[PDB]
Amino acid sequence: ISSVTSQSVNLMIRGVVLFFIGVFLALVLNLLQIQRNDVIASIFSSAWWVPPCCGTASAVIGLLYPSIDRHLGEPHKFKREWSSVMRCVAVFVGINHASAKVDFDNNIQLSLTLAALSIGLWWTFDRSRSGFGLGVGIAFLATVVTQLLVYNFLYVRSWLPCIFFAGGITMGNIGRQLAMYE
Amino acid sequence: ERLREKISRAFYNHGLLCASYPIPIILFTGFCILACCYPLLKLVAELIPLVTTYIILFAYIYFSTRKIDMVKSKWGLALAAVVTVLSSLLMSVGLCTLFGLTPTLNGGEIFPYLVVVIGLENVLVLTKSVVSTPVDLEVKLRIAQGLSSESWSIMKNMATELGIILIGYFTLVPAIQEFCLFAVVGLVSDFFLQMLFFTTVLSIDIRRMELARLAQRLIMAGTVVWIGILVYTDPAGL
Ligand SMILES: C[C@H](CCCC(C)(C)O)[C@H]1CC[C@H]2[C@@H]3CC=C4C[C@@H](O)CC[C@]4(C)[C@H]3CC[C@]12C
Repeated sequence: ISSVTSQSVNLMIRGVVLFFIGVFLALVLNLLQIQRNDVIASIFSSAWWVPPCCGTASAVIGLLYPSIDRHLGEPHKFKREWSSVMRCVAVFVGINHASAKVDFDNNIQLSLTLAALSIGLWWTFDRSRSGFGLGVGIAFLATVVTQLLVYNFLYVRSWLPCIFFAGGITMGNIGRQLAMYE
Repeated sequence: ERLREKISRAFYNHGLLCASYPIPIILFTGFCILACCYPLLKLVAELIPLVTTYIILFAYIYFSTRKIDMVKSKWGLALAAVVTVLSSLLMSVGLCTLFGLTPTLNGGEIFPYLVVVIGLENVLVLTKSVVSTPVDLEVKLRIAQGLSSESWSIMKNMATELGIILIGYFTLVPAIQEFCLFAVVGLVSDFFLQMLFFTTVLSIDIRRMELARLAQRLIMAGTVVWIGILVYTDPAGL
């Protein structure tokens, strides 16, 4: 039974590490977007909702993409090499950065830019006819669940979705690559 | 159509040129890069993302070089690779100052995103193409064939990046207009200098490998240029 436990717990630790990375990432980007209004304490804001949601969504995304690939058909075979993944993360931060540190005359420019950008990204770091599907699904879902948790016209409705989608793609890539590890 | 063949043919001829004599090409590129830089010298919350970005960068480098390494190639290759991009980047900014530009942004923060965009694959691809070429009956014709074989992919990738960045420039926002310009110019510079310099240093490394010394001069010049670049960056964004 120890050998089967080895595989199961490899999956486990992989999801765990992904979780922690997602925590780190949400922390950082939130720190970024709030720069317009104890530095350690100043960083530790929004203590309740975000760390769990981002981390768990990341870890599930990661766990999920490879397993549906495997239980459906061929794995991926593309630039998906460590280098390209680091590249993806850096671009992800860059794009999340554009969200705040810049001002546009309208919303259409913002939304169109961001959509076309995530599009270019995808075509650049994964050309899967599938990735699109799950990315957009989870974008949809996180957007609507956020729209609901606010029952209790601004960036609130524009960059949330595209960044959700991009984070999904990035996480799924990291997961499929960490699986091709083993 | 047959265009590709023609390209390869002439491109292959250019390879025969690139390695016919290595030195003039170097001196030429060094002189040009310096004469393009000349004008540049005479004319907590906000932290953590920047530094972690620089971290991502360094590790990206270490990775694409560990993967880049191939047999009969020294480590310093990656150093030269670094130098390449850096020098190219500089050639851009200092040349932009020649026509009239408003340097609103801080180079110190941006430099990473530039690096990430132009990337380092467009040289490892050809190193792999050439090293695969046999190690018998040629040291020069070897790179000749290795280059002739990837011309099409090279130019296709370049044209795609051009399309991308042109679309970018077509977004009426100014910051990104400026950035797109910097990137397109760094791109063309990568193209030219990559060929003229990296091709020749690969030729001479393969010569010193088969026959068994330009990586010393390349390394030293690039280290001086990297110190200069670190200096030019540290004083503008602090
Ligand atoms: C990483 C992407 C491009 C690469 C993605 C793709 C798909 C084209 O390869 C670039 C495009 C726009 C860039 C931002 C433009 C302007 C700024 C403002 C500046 O103050 C800080 C950097 C930033 C946010 C750029 C970062 C890199 C971006 C996102």
